[PDB]
Amino acid sequence: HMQHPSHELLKEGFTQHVYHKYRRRCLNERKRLGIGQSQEMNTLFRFWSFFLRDHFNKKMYEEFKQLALEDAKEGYRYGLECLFRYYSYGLEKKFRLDIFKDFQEETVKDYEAGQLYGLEKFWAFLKYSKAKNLDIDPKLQEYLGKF
Ligand SMILES: CN1CN([C@@H]2O[C@H](COP(=O)(O)OP(=O)(O)OP(=O)(O)O)[C@@H](O)[C@H]2O)c2nc(N)[nH]c(=O)c21
Repeated sequence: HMQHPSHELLKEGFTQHVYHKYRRRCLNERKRLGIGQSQEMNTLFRFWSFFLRDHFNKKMYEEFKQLALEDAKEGYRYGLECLFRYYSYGLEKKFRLDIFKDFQEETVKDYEAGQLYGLEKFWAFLKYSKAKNLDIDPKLQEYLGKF
């Protein structure tokens, strides 16, 4: 009875009706309380991080990425941490060429912002994934070399 919506939606479990109401409440809280001030919004970031690993959808991924980056620019990094976990674990489970390009792009940005959370997640993807013949950004290769 006390199931959080994100827990219900992540069960083998997702319906549009439950997700619509949940997403709307989270976004409304982010708008009212402010970026980085809503713990409900944090549960939505976490939901996306896991849900997209098994049920990718382009528009949901794009919203996740956009809001995670907006939060991170203001200094609130949980969304982006969730996004890097999605990249590293999600692309290991099923490689996606377009999403991998985004993974490289956001890792480069994160490293150039003086963070290493993203770079470690990219390194981890390379250590765990069976993907071969990756076309890795030569600047990212330099960053990984020092890691
Ligand atoms: C199980 N893990 C762990 N991991 C990433 O790998 C990095 C190092 O964590 P770890 O591999 O769990 O350390 P590990 O040596 O296994 O733990 P321990 O030394 O206690 O035995 C973390 O950035 C973490 O997010 C992973 N990354 C991907 N893509 N897939 C995975 O299954 C895993």
